[PDB]
Amino acid sequence: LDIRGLFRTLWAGKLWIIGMGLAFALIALAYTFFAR
Amino acid sequence: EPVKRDSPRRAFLMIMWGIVGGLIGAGVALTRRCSK
Amino acid sequence: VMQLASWDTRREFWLQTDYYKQRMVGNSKADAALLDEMINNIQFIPGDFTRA
Repeated sequence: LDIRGLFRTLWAGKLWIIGMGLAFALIALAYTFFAR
Repeated sequence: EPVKRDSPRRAFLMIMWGIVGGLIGAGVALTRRCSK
Repeated sequence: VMQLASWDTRREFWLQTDYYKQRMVGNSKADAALLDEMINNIQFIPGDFTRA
């Protein structure tokens, strides 16, 4: 495996990760307002 | 009288959902790099 | 020994001390949270006669 390659692969796509990580985290906080 | 609520204790959900979101975003970015 | 470790005894003690009364801000919800923290500041550890 190429860890030096892997970090460079994820370096360019960091925007895609951070665009939807916060959204997936935000998927909750409404079920919390809908539960007991 | 209790002082704090037991469930759904938002903080744990926030943390774990965000962790899963970061992991899946990194995986999707890695797949997209090979998809382009 | 029973009275030392009782949750009730620790609650009545703090309510009559000047240490706790000067720390009350005047909000009903805040005081209850503060009081519950003080109850956990006293710990009782039972001993063993086998190990002296």
